Amino acid sequence: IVEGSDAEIGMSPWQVMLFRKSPQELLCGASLISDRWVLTAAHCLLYPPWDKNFTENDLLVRIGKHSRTRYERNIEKISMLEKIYIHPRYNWRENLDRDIALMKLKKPVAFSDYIHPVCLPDRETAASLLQAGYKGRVTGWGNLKETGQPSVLQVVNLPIVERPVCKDSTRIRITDNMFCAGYKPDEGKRGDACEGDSGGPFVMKSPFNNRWYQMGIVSWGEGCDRDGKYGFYTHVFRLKKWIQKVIDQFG
Amino acid sequence: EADCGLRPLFEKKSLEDKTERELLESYI
Amino acid sequence: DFEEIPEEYLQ
Ligand SMILES: COc1ccc(S(=O)(=O)N[C@@H](CC(=O)NCc2ccc(C#N)cc2)C(=O)N2CCC[C@H]2C(=O)NCc2cc(Cl)ccc2CN)cc1Cl
Ligand SMILES: *[C@@H]1O[C@H](CO)[C@@H](O)[C@H](O)[C@H]1NC(C)=O
Ligand code: NA
Ligand code: NA
Repeated sequence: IVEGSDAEIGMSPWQVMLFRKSPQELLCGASLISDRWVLTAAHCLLYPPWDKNFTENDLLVRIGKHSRTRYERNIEKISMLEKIYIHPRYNWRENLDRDIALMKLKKPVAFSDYIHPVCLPDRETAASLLQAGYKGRVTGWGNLKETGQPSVLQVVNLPIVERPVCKDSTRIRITDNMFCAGYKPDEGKRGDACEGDSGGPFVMKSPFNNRWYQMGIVSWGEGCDRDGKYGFYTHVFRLKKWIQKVIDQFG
Repeated sequence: EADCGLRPLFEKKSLEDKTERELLESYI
Repeated sequence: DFEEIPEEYLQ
């Protein structure tokens, strides 16, 4: 996260760290959506241009974390993966269209003060909140700058951007399955996700029921926090039919 | 689940985090 | 660099 701040304890209890077994290292962010299911970006697991194609046994998920590097004894819980599901129409070739994946844990995780699931939006909440100017929150342990790394979880609040502005910021073909967020050059304030924040949640707090909803997944950006560029997020609601199909069929 | 999106250390205790008001204020 | 995690999780 670029130009963010340290998270408060328990501020994002759905935050998950995707952790490589060997060598032991951060792979990505992710989020907890139930006691058995974790949501992330497909490119965290499958990205052929970089020779990335992880299998279940390659990975761990660490839940309830705050420190990036410490083993947080008595607080974090570490889980093995039963199965990975990647969206069948995930477009890693062109533009990361449908950049979404689910991971089923081998065993349910116990909720605590530091571990708790985020809500997924229904159609109405998506329609109400996914509007230009409305702000969401992005969290992660990724790089602090494009070109170092944080001691603890970072947080930044960012406004959703008008679709035509998103489109005009890039040569990449944008789709309805993405939205973009970030400040404009003229707005002064700044901030963005960066490398290592991939797969983490873009969340919004509903003013209707005071619950946090995951509206986006950290997907891509041309660099990090560049003027005139924006961060692009997987549109969780647009892909929810797939999410529900996977959970209903395999869980 | 029934309890999704309500944080034990915040919503469940009626405590606010330091910047959530920024989000609320943007929801015009 | 990361603090080592309990071996039980690597098994
Ligand atoms: C297959 O689809 C893509 C393939 C590449 C790129 S990209 O080159 O623009 N960004 C890529 C890689 C990158 O940043 N190259 C360094 C770079 C520096 C300057 C410019 C300019 N002008 C362009 C690229 C990226 O974000 N990728 C490639 C695969 C994973 C994803 C990623 O890093 N996501 C994390 C992320 C997420 C968000 Cl929301 C914001 C920033 C970032 C970090 N760039 C976008 C798409 Cl949609
Ligand atoms: C990635 O890994 C799987 C299984 O190891 C393999 O079958 C597949 O062909 C690879 N490439 C993909 C899914 O694009
Ligand atoms: Na364009
Ligand atoms: Na920018």
